[PDB]
Amino acid sequence: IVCHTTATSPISAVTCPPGENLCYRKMWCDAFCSSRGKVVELGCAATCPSKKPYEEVTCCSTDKCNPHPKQRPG
Repeated sequence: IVCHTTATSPISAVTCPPGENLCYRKMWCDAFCSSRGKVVELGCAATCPSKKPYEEVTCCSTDKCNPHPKQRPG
């Protein structure tokens, strides 16, 4: 119960796994930064181990912090 956005696809608030709040947000620019941007990771995987820099990354835990624009209305 925390991130209410992505995290393994479009998700739906899920909030990734347990951890009891927080959601490791990663990805955003696939890797081709060829525009758009709907292929992220922000899905938590414990207690946001931080991971690495690469493309995009972060770490929140205040209700959410891993959304994503564009997306798909279906």
